[PDB]
Amino acid sequence: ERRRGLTDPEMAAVILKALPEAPLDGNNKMGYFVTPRWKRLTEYEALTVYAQPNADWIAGGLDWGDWTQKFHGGRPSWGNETTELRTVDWFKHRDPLRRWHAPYVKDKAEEWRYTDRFLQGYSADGQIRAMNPTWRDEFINRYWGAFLFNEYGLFNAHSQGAREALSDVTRVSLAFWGFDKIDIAQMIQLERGFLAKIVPGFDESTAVPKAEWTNGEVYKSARLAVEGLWQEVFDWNESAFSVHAVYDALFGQFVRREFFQRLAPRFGDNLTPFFINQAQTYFQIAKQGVQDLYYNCLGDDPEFSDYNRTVMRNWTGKWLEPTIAALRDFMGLFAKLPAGTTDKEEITASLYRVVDDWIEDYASRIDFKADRDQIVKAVLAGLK
Amino acid sequence: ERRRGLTDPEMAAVILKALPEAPLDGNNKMGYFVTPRWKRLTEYEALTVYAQPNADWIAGGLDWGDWTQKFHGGRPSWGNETTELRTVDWFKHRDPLRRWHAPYVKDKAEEWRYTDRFLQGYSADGQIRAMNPTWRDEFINRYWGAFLFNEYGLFNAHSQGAREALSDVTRVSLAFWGFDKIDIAQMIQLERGFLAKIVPGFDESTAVPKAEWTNGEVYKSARLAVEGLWQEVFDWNESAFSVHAVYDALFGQFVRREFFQRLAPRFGDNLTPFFINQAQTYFQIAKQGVQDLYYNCLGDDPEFSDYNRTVMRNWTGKWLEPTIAALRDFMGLFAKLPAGTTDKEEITASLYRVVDDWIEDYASRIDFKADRDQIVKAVLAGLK
Amino acid sequence: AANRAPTSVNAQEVHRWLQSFNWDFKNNRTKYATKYKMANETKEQFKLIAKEYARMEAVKDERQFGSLQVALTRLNAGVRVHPKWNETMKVVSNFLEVGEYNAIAATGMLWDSAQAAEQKNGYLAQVLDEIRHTHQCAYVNYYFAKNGQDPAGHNDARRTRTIGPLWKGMKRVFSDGFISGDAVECSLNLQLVGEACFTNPLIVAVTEWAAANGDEITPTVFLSIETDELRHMANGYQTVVSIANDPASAKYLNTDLNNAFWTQQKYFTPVLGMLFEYGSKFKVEPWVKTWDRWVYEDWGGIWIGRLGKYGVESPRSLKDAKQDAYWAHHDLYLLAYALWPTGFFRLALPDQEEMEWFEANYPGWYDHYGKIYEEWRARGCEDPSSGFIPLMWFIENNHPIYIDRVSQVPFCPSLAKGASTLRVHEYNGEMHTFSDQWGERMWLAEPERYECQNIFEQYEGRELSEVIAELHGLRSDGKTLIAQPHVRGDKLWTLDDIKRLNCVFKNPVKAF
Amino acid sequence: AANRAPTSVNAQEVHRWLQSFNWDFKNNRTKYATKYKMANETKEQFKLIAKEYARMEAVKDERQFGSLQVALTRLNAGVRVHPKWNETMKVVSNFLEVGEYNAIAATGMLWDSAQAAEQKNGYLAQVLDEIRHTHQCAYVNYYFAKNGQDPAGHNDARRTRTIGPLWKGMKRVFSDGFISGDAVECSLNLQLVGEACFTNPLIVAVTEWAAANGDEITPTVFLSIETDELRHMANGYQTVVSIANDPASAKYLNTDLNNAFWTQQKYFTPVLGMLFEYGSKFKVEPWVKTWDRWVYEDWGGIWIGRLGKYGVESPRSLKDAKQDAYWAHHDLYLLAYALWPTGFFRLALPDQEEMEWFEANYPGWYDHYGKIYEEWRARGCEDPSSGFIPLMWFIENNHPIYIDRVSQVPFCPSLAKGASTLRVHEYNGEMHTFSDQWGERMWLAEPERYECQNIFEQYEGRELSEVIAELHGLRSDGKTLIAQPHVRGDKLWTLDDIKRLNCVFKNPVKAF
Amino acid sequence: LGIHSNDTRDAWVNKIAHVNTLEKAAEMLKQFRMDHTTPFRNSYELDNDYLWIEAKLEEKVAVLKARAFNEVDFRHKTAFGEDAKSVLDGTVAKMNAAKDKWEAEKIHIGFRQAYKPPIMPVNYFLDGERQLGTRLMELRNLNYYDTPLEELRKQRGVRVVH
Ligand SMILES: [Fe+3]
Ligand SMILES: [Fe+3]
Ligand SMILES: [Fe+3]
Ligand SMILES: [Fe+3]
Repeated sequence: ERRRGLTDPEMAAVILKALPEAPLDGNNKMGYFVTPRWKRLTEYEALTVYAQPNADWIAGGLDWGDWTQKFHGGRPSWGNETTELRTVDWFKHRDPLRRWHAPYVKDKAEEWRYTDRFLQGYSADGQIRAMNPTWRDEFINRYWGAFLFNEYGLFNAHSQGAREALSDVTRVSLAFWGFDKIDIAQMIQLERGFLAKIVPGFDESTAVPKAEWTNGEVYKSARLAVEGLWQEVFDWNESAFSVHAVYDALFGQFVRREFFQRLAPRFGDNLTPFFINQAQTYFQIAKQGVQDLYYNCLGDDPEFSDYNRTVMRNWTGKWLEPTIAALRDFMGLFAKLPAGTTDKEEITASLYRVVDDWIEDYASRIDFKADRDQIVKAVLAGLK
Repeated sequence: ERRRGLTDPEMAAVILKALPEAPLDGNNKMGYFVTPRWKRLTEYEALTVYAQPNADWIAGGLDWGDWTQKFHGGRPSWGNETTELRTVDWFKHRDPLRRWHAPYVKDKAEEWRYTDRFLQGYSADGQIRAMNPTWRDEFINRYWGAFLFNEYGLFNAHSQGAREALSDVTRVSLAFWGFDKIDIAQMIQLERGFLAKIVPGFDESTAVPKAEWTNGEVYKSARLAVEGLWQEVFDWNESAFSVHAVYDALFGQFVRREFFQRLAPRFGDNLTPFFINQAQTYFQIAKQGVQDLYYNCLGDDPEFSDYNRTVMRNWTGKWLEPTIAALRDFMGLFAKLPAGTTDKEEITASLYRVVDDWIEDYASRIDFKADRDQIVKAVLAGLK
Repeated sequence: AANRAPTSVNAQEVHRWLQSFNWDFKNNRTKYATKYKMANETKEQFKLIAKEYARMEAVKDERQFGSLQVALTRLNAGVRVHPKWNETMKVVSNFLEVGEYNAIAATGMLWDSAQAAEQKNGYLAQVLDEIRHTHQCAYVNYYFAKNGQDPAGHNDARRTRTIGPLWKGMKRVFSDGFISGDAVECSLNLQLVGEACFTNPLIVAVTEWAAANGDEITPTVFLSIETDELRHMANGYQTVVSIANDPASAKYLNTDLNNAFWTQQKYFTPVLGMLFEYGSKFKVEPWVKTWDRWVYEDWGGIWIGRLGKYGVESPRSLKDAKQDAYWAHHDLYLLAYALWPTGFFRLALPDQEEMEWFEANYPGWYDHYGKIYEEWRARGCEDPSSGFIPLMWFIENNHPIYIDRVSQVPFCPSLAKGASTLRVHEYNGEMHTFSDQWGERMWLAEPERYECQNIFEQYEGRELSEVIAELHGLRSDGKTLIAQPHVRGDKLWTLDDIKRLNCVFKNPVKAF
Repeated sequence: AANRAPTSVNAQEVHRWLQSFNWDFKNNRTKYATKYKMANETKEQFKLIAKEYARMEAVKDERQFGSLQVALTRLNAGVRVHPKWNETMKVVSNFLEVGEYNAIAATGMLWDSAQAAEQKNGYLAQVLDEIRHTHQCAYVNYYFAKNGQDPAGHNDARRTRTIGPLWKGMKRVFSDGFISGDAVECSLNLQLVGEACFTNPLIVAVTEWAAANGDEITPTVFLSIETDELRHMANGYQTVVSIANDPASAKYLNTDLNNAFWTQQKYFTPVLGMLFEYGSKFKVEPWVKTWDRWVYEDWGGIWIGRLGKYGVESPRSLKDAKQDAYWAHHDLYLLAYALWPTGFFRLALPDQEEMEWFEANYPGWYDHYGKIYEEWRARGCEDPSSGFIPLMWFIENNHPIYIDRVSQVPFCPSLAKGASTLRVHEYNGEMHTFSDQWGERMWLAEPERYECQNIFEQYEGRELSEVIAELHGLRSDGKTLIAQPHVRGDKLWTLDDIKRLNCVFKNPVKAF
Repeated sequence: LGIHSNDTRDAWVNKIAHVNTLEKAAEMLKQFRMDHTTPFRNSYELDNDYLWIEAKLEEKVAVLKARAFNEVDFRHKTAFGEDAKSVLDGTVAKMNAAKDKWEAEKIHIGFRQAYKPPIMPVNYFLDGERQLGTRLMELRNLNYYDTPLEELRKQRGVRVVH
């Protein structure tokens, strides 16, 4: 049997005998040298800041010298060359929610188990009985299901960023932004799988919503934007900023909040909103981090504010057009709704909510002159 | 300073020396003598069964003799005299969800923390914007608000049972049934408190909903039934059975699921359903335990089945009348809804859902002859 | 995206309106008999709601169960504990378990008594806390059974505890005392006296003795239980506050308090000191000092003093409790050991170092108890082939052992270094034996509250081994007894070893 | 009431449709250079969804943090560890931390490379796991700094690591090797070799030595980390399976594998043997034995053998690796100790028992290393007043210390009982020093991948105390060095003790 | 002087502070890369500080470029005014026309020295890294161990000092 030094009389006595009288240094605070963002250093910061071994030549790095092994050709492991944005210190970023691995999986796990109990309750409660069949069969199955691919693409857009992020704080935020997206895609399928269990004849195969995504008209420009953001952008910041501060903030928010969350309730559907609640909770959580990185740290950088804002305004313009195109094609879905579901007045107000929120939360932060009426009118152009 | 026997060389040496060669008994299973309900003894059962020190004179007790101290007059601490129901063994009950304190609080905590995040997300997302002001200010505030008193009364009905329950397994289930009720009452207030924070001028004071409960017409018979179930019943089993397998199964399920959960979505309200989801999940969890105790254990008792069913049918008839009166008065709320909100055909369908569900899940288990049409017609008399 | 700051609502914001949840109706009154009136505007100290309560406790549970399942198990902490302490915990955890259990029902009764929603809410948190505590004490026995040196007893105390006399007294202070009577008397037994005077300081003390004896399992659990206790003392304090401004208080409060104080101390004074001093190898502090600090100083002095403004006075029986306290635990261990075959745990005679420790802290210990223990050892009380059980010595030396009709505490007035009081009465064909003035008044004034059959009455005319067998007092081999007169791993007593002694119980009162 | 059985949906039921999530578009291709084609349709072993992944990890965290925060803290486990091990853990936890960290980026790259959704999903879970591991290793140092005998180094390794030479080599195997190159080469460095050959066995071995040395903090955390490693092995296996049916595999896989194998072993062979044998008081097993089982038998034989069906073969450099192994760790500790002022940890000369242990397990150890250490002690290497740093002995005895331009591993050819090979080239105005034929070929073939400045090039002409000062190698008193040549509580060296020695670095290649 | 701050780094931020046109900044950055980066650098005199100095020069070029160029040009033109896509394509085409690994490394290494951001936009540059690296490796990793070291030393052109 194994003898442990903490409990074995012989070994412990030897250990105790070697110990000093008191600690050899009174400074018992790990990352004590890290500049805290708040009043006192947090656990999130201590466990995260400076984990990335950058040298001083990547803004804010504490190490020195070149990397030990680079790519064939000479490209650095991490380098300034992977993004247009510049800063005085890449370690400035702080997720306002202070999420390191432990609290992140803790919360997601709570949502998972509660999701399981909710479904167990919903099915036992027979709440499906009053859900409109047309909404369920056409709208949730095909159209909401098609949206899974949008979120999946947005998830995949983060792959390069996971590899190229220039700091630990940014990498952690980025990974969580991406992981929440795949989760949402999976929750859309989970709902379809649930319907297949409680509704005879309902087919959980992704065939239908996939065909809608790849070949339909309503999500045509959406898919084109996603394919672009994911595979045509090689700058990790352009990807993150454009996905979260342009495309998803406008198109995603409209689709999730202004179409499905707003309309599913009119069809006796409290099922889809249960999952959209998670999606919106996740959107608002990421937003805080997106704003901190792009506005507080980059857009407001003491030495590169002007430069960065120029680049971000550039990306906003670049991605605003395909985003509008995405919303415009999506307007086509309203024509497919049963008569009397909505009207142009409600659609218009919903469009303004999304645009106004985007202007206050994102556009205005970098002095991007967005014309609300101009944007709403362009989208309304696609109603039928 | 403090030397601990597990780590101190001298002290551990002494302990180690006194230790036996191997354990003095190979049966290392606490609760090994308890008859497992399932394949193998569960942690839930081991930690719970026979914790109550009943003597053999209370069916199933393992101890002997009288209590050591009784009430003035001689009433026993616990006794057969506190309920009409009889059984071969009061320890037979098992909560199908197997909840002892740890899993129960774990699940509720998840719900609390996710509720907090949901609210943070909802407020940040501006979702109230599309909520109908009348439904918000009148229906949620006054009418749903008033229902908090119904759930609070139901919670209070459990006090005597917490004191009089004749076994550990029934006591733990009973307490959890009651604790969920007070939780729901607090969630109704929580919503009103949230609305007060995000809606200018909304008053979270309970004065309005309380006056609706104590003086209005809609909840009159409901309040009367609650007051009786809570304070006029001195039999702990009559209380739990009539609350869960009669009153709340019919009236509560109608109000929560067939009125608010069904109609709130039509007014752009996904906020109330978020909480009703918790109430319905809780109701369905409690149902399994209520069914196990009253039907599997008592109603199907090998010796007292016929006796217990006679008593439970007696209680059903006793409480079905005031429950129907509760539903009848509640029908008056339909006339207060904006024109075109719902109709007699939807209402009738919803009533039949509640009644049929009740007949299947409760009434039929004890051979109580319920006439679904008679009940629905009796309720519809308060509509038109 | 957004338009409005992220917002939520906390427990306190909801609690602000909780008092208003209760409403007026003719029959909105307690279902339990009581001499008092709990004021309907009574407030509670902790502003909690069901959800927040659950989260608070869930955090505690994850810490505790993490320690137990991970590090402590890796450390084989269930095993590396002194044999005597392994045994002590069978009693400490299971006996405390019934206290936690009955406390659930007690607080249910109190929740029914309280008329103010807030007061009800406070009692309700305790209902749930005591459920938590029941499963916690259960888990300690479960953990020692699964991983320890001697699972027997830890594994079936819920049925094996019924064989012995110490269990009867435990049910009086921690079962019936908590739920049978005026709800206020029950609150005084539970909260004002039980938890405030004994349990709260005891739980912590247990972790110190456990730690000294190599037990890290109990500290992990009992330290977690302790975090909930302040809410309960607030409940007890609130009980007094809620009934103090009504005429009934001046007439009855100090009497119910005095009765509750005597009730609790009668059992705990001898039992706790016995479990600590005789149930351990390593000693933390002599019981005489501890008792004085806990009961006389902390409780009777400070704690009680805080309730003076509500008309509460130190129990009139305090000086008597101190008088009878000194030798109480020593006197009782003689009896528990003499009756060792009736337990569900293993007992040891004090070793030479302990004997020195006992005499050093209790002058006169050796010439009385020391001599007796030495004589018993000489007679072969530890050896299965001796044919000797200490009960036999009592019979040979004419020292009858009685059971107090009220407290159930066993006493031997003719041998005791402490109290020698013995009052025997015949009433309507039955005799009753009392060990003190306070319990005698309780019976005389309330005979119908105290009819508990004692072990000599139940076991009268029965041979010892038949009682042990019927009540499952055996190990898994179906031969070896769970209880033992030594803590060694060899030469364990057998059912046949007991049968050969032909010890047949006699009701001591039949000698009058 | 209601009707319908309670029903829900699990991870597998959703994962069943995950492969279908990816769709075709012209530019749906990896953003990284690669010679290989990862087959779409490649499947994954673990049918996970994000929510279930979080749940499975959360339960582990619960246990881990519970143990750390409750019982282990109550046991003062952060203190009762051998001084030597407290120091070793500064290096073990922080160096492993960087591998966990770079592994996040590596798997992000692999997620990008994979075209099949399931394969991307497999790499994704590892992305999340490596973040978990980064925070876990960070927590080990956080805990030891918060509660241990010497927080310096544990509290600032992220910046103090930069002063020393051993860190450069760690960046080669666990940072750059994981992310810089063909995605497949990185996967071989990370999963197929790094994790399967070194990390997986190392993590558990570390818990063994930790426990032997009184450390229960490391086993709690590292045993939790090891539970995730199975999924990472699967990812590595899947990498090979995904590229195996393409013509590029036959041409390139085995050379990328051989290069990755050499890369990983070049550092771990001497470093881990050094950390185990010289960073502990109590030993678990001689490294020569361990290395043979881990690399030659377990990995080199069995593990790799399971990949034979995909065209994978034993690294052609395996034989060379075994030959160079035996004395590698002994040779390295001489340099690590000689350069003690550059560390962020305290080192000790082997004591009498250890020297005996070393000789018993490595005949000839004493004649070479033993005598040297005795000479250094005689010269006063442990005493602040000596004015002696072992590096002075290297200079006096014409023993230049070089840094391999490719692996960054320091080596002293003229002294070493191992390899003794040295290759020095001049190219375009710069000289480069190599210690083996494999790394030499790497540089000759890919000079632009290996331009890392070494300690002697950067510190050239600088006085030692000024380097330590600028890089914050001091304790909180701002004068005592973090690093020390002994592990005792006093006679600690200060910056001024170093300054008086007037040690000025020279680039050794300039001798040529 | 120090590791993170010293006379040479000081001398360079002063010289960088004097650049006032995108063309002079871009030229200095490109010249810097030919003079001080890669194994082909003109000099090793700045070995300890070039990595950091380069970054400072890049900042100046970036800032001036964002001010000078309209939005489309910031995305599609190099700091010198060349069409990025044309340069990307032509460079990759040369790489794909490379007859051996020696010609190949010169094309990739040289491309980096001349176009590394902020000269060429990052999107085009990293797409180049993707394409160029692939061919460089395919050529280098074929029969990787066939040439004996004695001959490989001569192919590389090192002066063996041993
Ligand atoms: Fe308790
Ligand atoms: Fe308590
Ligand atoms: Fe890892
Ligand atoms: Fe791993």
